[PDB]
This record gives sequence, C-alpha cells and structure tokens, in this order.
Amino acid sequence: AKQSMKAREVKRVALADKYFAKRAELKAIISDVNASDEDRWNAVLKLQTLPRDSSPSRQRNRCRQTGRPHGFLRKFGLSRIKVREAAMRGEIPGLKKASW
Amino acid sequence: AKLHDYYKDEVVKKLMTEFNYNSVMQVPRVEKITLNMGVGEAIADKKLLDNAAADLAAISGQKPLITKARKSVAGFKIRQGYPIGCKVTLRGERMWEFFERLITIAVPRIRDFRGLSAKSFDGRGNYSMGVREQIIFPEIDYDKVDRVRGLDITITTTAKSDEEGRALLAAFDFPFRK
Amino acid sequence: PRSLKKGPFIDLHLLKKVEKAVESGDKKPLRTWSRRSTIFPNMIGLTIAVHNGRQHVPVFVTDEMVGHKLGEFAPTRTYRGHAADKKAKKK
Amino acid sequence: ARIAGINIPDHKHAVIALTSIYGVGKTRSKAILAAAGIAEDVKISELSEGQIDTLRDEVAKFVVEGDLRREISMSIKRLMDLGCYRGLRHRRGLPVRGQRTKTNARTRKGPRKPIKK
Amino acid sequence: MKKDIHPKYEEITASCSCGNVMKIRSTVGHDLNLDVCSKCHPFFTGKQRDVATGGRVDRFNKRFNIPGSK
RNA sequence: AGGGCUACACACGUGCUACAAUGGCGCAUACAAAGAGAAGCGACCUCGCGAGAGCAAGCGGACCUCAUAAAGUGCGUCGUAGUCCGGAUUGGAGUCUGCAACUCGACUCCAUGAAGUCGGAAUCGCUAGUAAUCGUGGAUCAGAAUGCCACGGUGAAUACGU
Repeated sequence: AKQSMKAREVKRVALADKYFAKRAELKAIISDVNASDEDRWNAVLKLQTLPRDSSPSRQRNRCRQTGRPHGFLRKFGLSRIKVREAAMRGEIPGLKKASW
Repeated sequence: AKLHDYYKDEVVKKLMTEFNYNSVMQVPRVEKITLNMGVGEAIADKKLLDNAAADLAAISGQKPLITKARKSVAGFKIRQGYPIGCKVTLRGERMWEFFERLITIAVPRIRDFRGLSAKSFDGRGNYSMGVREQIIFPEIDYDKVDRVRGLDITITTTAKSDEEGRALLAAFDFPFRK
Repeated sequence: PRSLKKGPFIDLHLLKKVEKAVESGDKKPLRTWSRRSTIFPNMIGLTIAVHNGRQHVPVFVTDEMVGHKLGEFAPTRTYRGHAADKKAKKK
Repeated sequence: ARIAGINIPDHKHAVIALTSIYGVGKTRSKAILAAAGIAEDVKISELSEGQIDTLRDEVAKFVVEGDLRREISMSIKRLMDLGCYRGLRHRRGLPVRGQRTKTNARTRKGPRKPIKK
Repeated sequence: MKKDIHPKYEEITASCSCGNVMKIRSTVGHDLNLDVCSKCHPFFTGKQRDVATGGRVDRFNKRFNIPGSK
C-alpha cells in the first residue's frame, strides 16, 4: 500500500539534517526560554515555517523495509508484525522465543 | 442641585446668546426626567413585580407609580388591568440634583444601549434612555436578586423640535454617545 | 486554562497578510489559511476572515480580541442542533 | 466579633474553618491564619479577642461573593456573549474546558435526557 | 414635597470627578460604548511575548541542547 | 494549507476513583525488584507555593542517573456530619514539550466544588505467593497512560459435594 506516504517521510528526514540542523536549535536561546528581554527577535516563526517541513515534530518513524506507520521498534527499524517473522527465521542474533 | 446651578449660572447665558433668544422661557430648559422599566409581565406569582420594585429602588428611593396593562391584547397576554412598568416622574429640583449623576458619568455602567443619540431623539425633542445596568449608590451588599437589565429613562425637555433637543443632550454637557 | 508559548506569540503567517495591510486600513477581509495565531492591538479594527476548515468567516478585531487565540474566537465544525435534530443547514 | 465579619458559618477547629467562612480553601486557610498569628489547634470558640478581631480584618483581603463571585462570573458572562468558539460552548452547557463527548456530560450538565415527556 | 418616601438620594454629595475623587471616570473617552475584555494587560504587557520563563542574567546569543548543558 | 479524525442527545462493553472511622487527616519512619539511559538520562548547586527554572558534576552503566518504593509502621488528628471523604466539573494565574496547545495537549497552582451514603433483574474472575490492595519500572514517545507489558511489598477466604 501507498508507497508515496512512505516517500513523503524520506524527504523530511534528508532535510531535517541538511537545511535545518544549523538553524534548528536556535529557538531555545534566542526565541523560547532564554531570550527574555534579549531582543526576543519577534520574527522567528516566519523563518522556521519552511522548516516545518523538516522539524522533528513533523516526522516520525516508519519500518525501514515495509514501512508500516504504527508500532515501530527503534531497536530494529521494523514494526510489530514484520519484525517477529524476521526473528522466527533467525535473522537477528541472540533473539530467542522467550521463556521465564 | 449643582448640575442645575451649572445650568442657571453658566449654561443659560451660553445657550441664549448663541442661539439668539429673546426671553428666558423662550430659551431651552430641561424638564421632568421620567422612567419606565418594562417587566416580562409580573409572572404568575408577581415576582417580576418585585424585580420592578428593587430596580426602581436603585435610582429612585420611592415606590413605583406602577403602570397597568390597560388593554392587554396580543402575545404577552391577559388580565387587561394588572401591573406592568415602573414609572417615576421624578421630583423637581431634587430630580435635577439626581441629574448630577443620572445621565452624566453614568458611564462606568454603560456598555452601549439603543438611545442617547444626537440624531435619534424624536422630531419633538423628547427622548428615552434604556440604561440596562444600575448606577451604584455606595452602601453595603450587591445581591439585589438582580433583574439584570432595566430602566428606560425618559428625559423631557422645554423642547419642541430638533434644535432645542440638541441644545440639550449634546453640548449642554454631559455629551451624547460617541 | 491551558496556556501559551513561553516566548513570542504573534503568529507571523497571518502577520504576513497583515504587514502590507495594516497601515492601509479598510478593504476586503483577510482570508486566513492560518487560524493558529494569537490576536493583539496591531490587528485591531481590520476584518480577518477566520478559516473554519473550508471557508473564512470574518472576525472584526477590537478590544476583546487582545485576549486570546484567533481560532478561539471562531468555529470550525458545525455543532448542530442539540441532539442532532434539525431540518435546515446554513452553508 | 468571633465570626468573620463578612459572612456566617460556625464551629470546628480553625484550620478547616476558612472554607466554611468561605472563598479561601486549605492553602490560603493555613497561611492566612498563620500570618495573623492565629492557630490551627484551637476551637473557633476559645479564641482570645486579639486573634478574632484581627481575623475579621485579615480576611478582608480576600473573596466575598457579593461583587467577587459575580465578577468572576461576569468575566464568563462576557465570554458567553463575546463571540468565541470557547464561549459559545459555554452557552450550550456542555463540557468545554477539557472533555469531549461519547457519554461524559453528567458532571457538567447533571442528568441524561430524563423522564416520560 | 411629600415627606414620607424616598429614603436617601444624595449623601456622598455626588463626589465623582476623575478616577481619584471617589470612584472613576477617566479620559474624554468617558462614554463607555463597549463591553469588558477581561484579558488585556498585563499578560499583554504592551508586548507580544506571552510568558517566557524565569529571569536569567546571562541570556546568550543563539542556540542550545538542554539535557547536555555543556 | 486549514478542518476533521477527538462532535453529542442517547444506549451498550471495558478500566478508573470513591462512597469511609479496619477508616480520612498531619508530621515522623522502615525494608523492594526488575528496567532504561550518548542528538540521551542528568545529581549536587542557587531560585521557585508547586510544576519548573537556570548552573553543572557525572554516566557510557552492578560505577553516575533516572530513583525517595509505596501501602505498612510510629504519634498526633477527624468523630459519621455528602464530611475533615471524594474531588469531576468550572474561573483565573502558572509550568512545560513543541512551527503550533484555539478547535484538540500534558502538567503545576489558587479559588470554588457536583454526583456517589454498598448499587434491580442480571452478572464475571478466582485453588495459593493465587485472590485483594499498595506502589515501582519500561515500550511505543517531540509531547501526551486512566490502558499494555513486566516488577516487587503486604498477603486471604475457601471447594462440604458433583
């Protein structure tokens, strides 16, 4: 299903680092918590609106194989259903069918 | 009555001269302030009548004359001779003293209302101020079981016409609504 | 209630409409694809048409509108007759 | 007098008493009585007059329904009149600060649609 | 002059003047043809930042990472 | 891009919190396990009613830290009164995470403060570290758990009989 929704995510991750990174972190000091009566620079939002594309609140996860959008596991890059089948076939070391 | 002392001493000559009048009761002179207040009938047990009594009480200490539904015809209905609105034709020199706050700096109360325009007093110089919110005397409490909105204030005038009306109500001071 | 950004809040996209308008005064109202915003004095007295999700509804800005969010002053959903009972519509 | 001079309750130990006096709950009730130098561990009854007469004044700082609860109301009444999606929802009398509705309005509205009518 | 109703009418002497001679009137805009905002000043302080946090005496130039403090 | 996913009148399935005096209220006081943490978790410091704030060690994890278990105990306290429970709602101020908290967030806080006084008919889970209850920790997670998953305290009634 919809290869495009997964694709839509990728460009935001390449731009998250490439455009945004040096302008990102700018908020807390010069915009947000640490700029009180240090200018306050009352033009920050307008700058960062194309970075709305990029900013980590505006991009998530998805599985790196099949791209399921829910129930990711950061440890792996996959999600609930598809991960377990890779475990079933032994393709992660050390990952036994658990018993305690 | 200091508003009316202001009018005797300062305004009567201002107005006389500027309008070119020839005799002192030819000149403008502000008359008989009156009120109404219309209640949503008296209610089945005459409780909105009590609400007429305390609101009158707010800006006249008297009792109401209390006007009656003379004819009763359409949708408010029945009785055709039972109490309705709350009229006071106020006392004289004292009523003019009341006029010292009674439509002057009645303003911290005001939130707008349909009257007080230097264009829509009638073509006879007679006008009705429906105030909504009570003037404030300074004594204890502000739980009056309030009837939130009240009091059409019908100022009457030595005035027959448009020119005597805006002699009053505008630049006699207090100003009309801006 | 819930509270606001701890830094500016101004929103600048609707400022981006407003900044050429603001000293031009009265004309066709600003169609907003930006309801996110606060409202403050700089925006007083213009008619700012508030996206409901599909069409702009004019809000004329005055003193009360120093308060709060823009959208806060204005509908999106048509909450209907009480209990989902009516046979007319107001599109 | 013993009682707060504005309004009337009676009895019980002083600490619980100011939300009985009214308009001040427990945080203000400890601190306000303590600033005046008036105890929590006393009956309302026994009070030496220097604590009470000072209590009648030390209260006068804070809430009385006659203008205040009406004023805090008139702020909402304005909101109900103002023309806001926030106030409009206060006009229709559904939950409006926090909640949404599957079935969740009994706190705000009292009953479900009731009776035989 | 019927001497038996009307209990008060005048007793402060009608003091009101500006803000300052008992109760208020203020400015030449004393015609009060609108409602109450209940929401403007001091939060809107004459300025458009709605409560940035507690006062620092540093307030540096640019950017940060909060959980590293370096 | 903005709305919507989240509406609300109403009915239904599940979990929550309580209706108290074994108790609730204050202080003092005791002993957990298991975990997670580099662009993260983050002490001590100094401010702040509180959330938090800011400064910064440290951590690379049986080292530092998240992180102080809590109920229980000990003494005072309330005295069955919808209260001193419960605290939903609701006003205002406040913190915060973040392009952005208004539709539609989380959290502090102050004030106020409802229903609930053991719940028809019907109906579910349960035999032992189980049931009941107290709290802990994490995955999803920018933020946002009442739920999920696991962790440990205190720790029971009883099954005669088919």
